[PDB]
Amino acid sequence: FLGFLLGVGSAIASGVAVCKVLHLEGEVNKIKSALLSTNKAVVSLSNGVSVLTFKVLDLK
Amino acid sequence: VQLVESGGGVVQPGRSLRLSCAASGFSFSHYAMHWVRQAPGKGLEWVAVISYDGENTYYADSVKGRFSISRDNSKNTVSLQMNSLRPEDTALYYCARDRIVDDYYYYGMDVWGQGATVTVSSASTKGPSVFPLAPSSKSTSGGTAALGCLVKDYFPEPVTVSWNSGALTSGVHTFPAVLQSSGLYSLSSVVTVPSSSLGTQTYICNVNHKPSNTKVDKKVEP
Repeated sequence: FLGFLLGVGSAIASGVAVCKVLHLEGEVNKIKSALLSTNKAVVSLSNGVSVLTFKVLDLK
Repeated sequence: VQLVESGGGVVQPGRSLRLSCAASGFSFSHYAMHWVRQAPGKGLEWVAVISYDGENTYYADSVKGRFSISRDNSKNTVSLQMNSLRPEDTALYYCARDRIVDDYYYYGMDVWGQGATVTVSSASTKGPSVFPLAPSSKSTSGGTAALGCLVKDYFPEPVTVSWNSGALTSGVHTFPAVLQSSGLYSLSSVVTVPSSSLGTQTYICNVNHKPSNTKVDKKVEP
């Protein structure tokens, strides 16, 4: 019955943040060059956090 | 990715001067922008920084109260207004991009512009006078004789000296400038050539002084 006492928060705020940093001019070429060699690579994003990146399907 | 800076020149001590820096190739509206100066021959000096939204400006202690930084994201420009200039402010100023995007804490510079030179000396700007250092008529028949140009009485630095618009490069020595007693600069550019080439090939030195928009072509004859 005490569900109203808890605070509200954004669940996908982290994913939305990672998306907003991927819309910068560039940053897509960064990931593309990183994944040019293998299908998985750690990429340093322009916001500083380093994230793991997968190429799960090669259609080109 | 490019940062093109403009607004440099010579300004008397105590007066003002505004530098601008335009950006192209990245989302400028999300990167903090730094101004970093470097005295001639000395190390790097941090000047100022402005956050991505433009509501957070930080200045170095040596320029506090005098300089003021501003930005315009609709045109991708950063402006640094410097009034009440001392002679210690004479330096080359770069605008630089902050490595980390969309933050209120500034980390470092990853993309640097070319720079704008700012000279404070009370002396005025004068274009150079070019005098011919003509080859001697004693030169042996062989004979490896030498000629050149004397670029005298110019301010400020630098001047660029070429020979035959770049067609002559071998044996060319352009000396570093010296500060004459008049407060103006002067250098010499010499070329050693076969003596059998004099009177056959035209020798012309090209002197360029950008601060005064001076372009001189000096023909050297015996």
